[PDB]
Amino acid sequence: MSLLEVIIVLGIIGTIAAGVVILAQRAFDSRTVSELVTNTNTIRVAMKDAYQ
Amino acid sequence: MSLLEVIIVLGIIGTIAAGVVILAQRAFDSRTVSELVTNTNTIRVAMKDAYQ
Repeated sequence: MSLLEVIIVLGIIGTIAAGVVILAQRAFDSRTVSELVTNTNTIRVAMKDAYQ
Repeated sequence: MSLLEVIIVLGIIGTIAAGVVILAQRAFDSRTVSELVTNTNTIRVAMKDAYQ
């Protein structure tokens, strides 16, 4: 209702947004790490079976 | 009309002026108290957010 209340609400919203920033970065890191593990294993198998 | 009448009128005017004195002091007190409540809440929120 009051401007001070909406200021507090906007501060809380900004805090949530910063948390979302951190979480998005961590999710990207996890996805890329899993992809790297899988692709390195695939490359290892392919190299073993390709230059025999 | 007569001088006695204007003396009575001036007395009434002075009484009203004194009442205005009291009311102005009370209005200042109320405004400052509300401002203090609001600003103390703002300071509390600001300290909680700033030094986390």
